Amino acid sequence: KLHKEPATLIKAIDGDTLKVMYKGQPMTFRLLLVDTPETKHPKKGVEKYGPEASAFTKKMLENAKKIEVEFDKGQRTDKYGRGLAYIYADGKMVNEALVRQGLAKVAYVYKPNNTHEQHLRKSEAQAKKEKLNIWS
Repeated sequence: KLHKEPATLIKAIDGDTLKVMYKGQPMTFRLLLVDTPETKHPKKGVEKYGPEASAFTKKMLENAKKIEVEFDKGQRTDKYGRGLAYIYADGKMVNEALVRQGLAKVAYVYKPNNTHEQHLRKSEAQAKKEKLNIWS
């Protein structure tokens, strides 16, 4: 059973990565299950819809009253020390909002961190069917 925990925005870094104050410490979070185009991609740098994905996550988190983090049932950090979570702005899941707008694809999924996988896949199918952004 997953639960939401409160957090405080520090700074949105990219479409898929946000720095947040969690249990009293600054920590970088990577959004579970989604791949956004990147503005600071390691080899590629600035990719198409990268700035759009970045602005969308930024606006959503910065304008929220309440930001919450929800860990999945598996590992809670990746190999770079980033928290792996679903992030909610005023009760809306950011991870889902991105996929629903055609600003992210559903990532390759690693069990047991796959709880909302079906839900995200459905939004992705909708965004493809609507030909939004990445899908047009």
